[PDB]
Amino acid sequence: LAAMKNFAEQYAKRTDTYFCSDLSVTAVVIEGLARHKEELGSPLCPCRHYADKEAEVKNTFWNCPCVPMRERKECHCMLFLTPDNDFAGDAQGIPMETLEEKKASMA
Amino acid sequence: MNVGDRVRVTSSVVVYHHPEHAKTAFDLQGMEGEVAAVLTGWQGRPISANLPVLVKFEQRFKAHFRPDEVTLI
Ligand code: SF4
Repeated sequence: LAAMKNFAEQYAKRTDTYFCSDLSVTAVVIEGLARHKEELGSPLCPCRHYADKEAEVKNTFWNCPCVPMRERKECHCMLFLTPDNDFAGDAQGIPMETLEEKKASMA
Repeated sequence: MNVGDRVRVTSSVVVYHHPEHAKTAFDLQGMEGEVAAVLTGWQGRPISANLPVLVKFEQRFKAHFRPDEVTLI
């Protein structure tokens, strides 16, 4: 979870992209990425439905950062947002506490 | 569509991983390449790539497209 947190923050700065104005959204995706990397070994995008999560991982198209994000700076999850995006805040960092709160409230 | 088919990027597609325009927005529109793959599955297991057409261009550069963004040459 901590490694996924650091990854997002660094990638966001590396690509000149920003986190959602509402960090809870960001938190949910990071927690989901962390979760997928544990169960699958890779950061498979958690904001999608797959028929074969294991195959997806082997193909790598959707392993974060996915092909659309690496090539077109397109993140349908709203994890990495371009400056012009309406939902883009000015933050490229997210408190660890925020994530902890998500682990606390899942359901 | 077939692997090996030559295609021209007809739609406007802005990318940031081109070897001569790293981290910089570059439109591939007008460029011509060869289809290297059409992502549908891995070892028979269906995948969901939403940019399934993999096109290889010169300069050791490749990029993914939707079937509708390129035209058979
Ligand atoms: S859409 Fe792509 S870049 Fe965004 S969280 Fe999913 S895998 Fe990562």
